[PDB]
This record gives sequence, C-alpha cells and structure tokens, in this order.
Amino acid sequence: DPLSETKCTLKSFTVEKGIYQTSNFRVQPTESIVRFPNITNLCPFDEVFNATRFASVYAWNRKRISNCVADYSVLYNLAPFFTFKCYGVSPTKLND
Amino acid sequence: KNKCVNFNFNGLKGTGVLTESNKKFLPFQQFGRDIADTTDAVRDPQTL
Amino acid sequence: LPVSMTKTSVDCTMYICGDSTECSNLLLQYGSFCTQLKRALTGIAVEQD
Amino acid sequence: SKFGAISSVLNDIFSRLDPPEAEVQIDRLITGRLQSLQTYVTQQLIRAA
Ligand SMILES: *[C@@H]1O[C@H](CO)[C@@H](O)[C@H](O)[C@H]1NC(C)=O
Repeated sequence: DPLSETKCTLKSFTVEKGIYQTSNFRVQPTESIVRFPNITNLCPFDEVFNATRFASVYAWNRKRISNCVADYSVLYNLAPFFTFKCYGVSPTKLND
Repeated sequence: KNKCVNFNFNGLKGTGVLTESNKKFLPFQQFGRDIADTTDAVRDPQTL
Repeated sequence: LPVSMTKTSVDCTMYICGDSTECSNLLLQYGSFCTQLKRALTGIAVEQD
Repeated sequence: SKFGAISSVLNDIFSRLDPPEAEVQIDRLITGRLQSLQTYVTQQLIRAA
C-alpha cells in the first residue's frame, strides 16, 4: 500500500508528518504490434554461394539483393561454411 | 491505435501510443525525429 | 531583486533509460545515484518556497 | 550523443548486438548520461545558492 512504500523509501518503520515522493506510475503496455513490408519472395542467396565459379580477387564480383525476404538460417545450418564472423551486428540477430 | 502498445517497425522497437498525424512527409522520407533524435513519427510499411 | 527560481524535478530512470527495461536492470547496478539526485532537487524545491 | 557507442538509441543497441558487447555499449551510454545529469544537478545547486 502507499504507506508501506513510504517506509521502504525512508528505510524507517516510523514516518514523520509531511509529503514524500515515492515512485512513478508509468502505464504498462498491453498489446504487441509488429509491422513489416508486404513482400514474400525469397532472396536469391543460392546462386551467390552455390555458384560454380567465383571471380578473381582483383575483379571481385558484386551482387545486389533487395525487394526480397532474407532468411539467414539457410546459410547458418550448412556446416561447411565455417568462418562466419560478423562486424557491427551479432550473427544471431540477422534474422530480425 | 490510441493504446499503449510496444511496437516494431522494420526493426525499430519501442513503446508508446500510435495516432494519426498531420506531418506532411516527403515521398523519400521514412520517419521523423524530435529534438533529442528519438523517433517521433514513422511511416508504417504496407500501408504508407 | 530575484527571490525564487523554477522548482524542477527529474525522473532519473526515464531520462537515462527511456522505455528499455533491461536498461533499468543494468542501471540498478550503479548504486544510489538517482536517490541522491532526487534528494538534492527536493532540497532546492523546498528552499525556493 | 553517442558517447563513443555505435548508436544513441538503446533499442537499436539491444536489437543489433549480442549481450556480451551490448552491455559494454549500454554501459558507455549510461555513464555518459549519468555524468550529464550530475553536471546539471551541480549547476542547479550553485544557482540555488
Ligand atoms: C500489402 O498489403 C497492403 C494491404 O492491402 C497493401 O496496401 C500493400 O500494397 C501490400 N503490399 C504489397 C507489396 O503487395
């Protein structure tokens, strides 16, 4: 009850006459809403990793990936792709 | 709308109430910002 | 001659963490800063009156 | 202000990084904001005097 909160703040079992500031009444949220773009097509990651031939390092290849939903578990679950170190973002959060 | 919910817009997480706004965004803009650079208004996906 | 100035109050956790709950969980590890700030601001506020 | 962190928004720090370094970034932001708030309180005390 409000009186016990005052004792707990004052660290005393007796409270003198007066007005005491105790806490804040922040209103808790009720629902949960998520909004994402309404595309459904998968991202073309297969031809980038399963490509038969890669380019030379000096003439490195570059592919533009956009307007698609990208799931990184298809990359994640394959064992042979060992060295997966990411900069500026955790590898686990890439799916979010 | 008009209720205390915790939202998620394109990975922009936060808690608050969402109301109709009359901030005339330009087509290239996506969301606004307040004095302290926290997001004030946002353009929701798949509804614009 | 000025006599009194504006009485102000600061919500420590709201300012320092916003709506992030785990931020408040981390903030609890820093001791009793918010208590001292609240006490000092309350002292100034009563001093104005 | 970033205070040397990757962003000034707590939610981005939490949703982008693994907690072991997210806590370092949050520590940076928390200590910077707490220092600024301390500075505010001290100047308020001097003005009150
Ligand atoms: C997603 O659905 C909304 C609701 O009808 C629609 O306005 C929008 O155009 C859709 N997006 C796509 C990419 O089809």
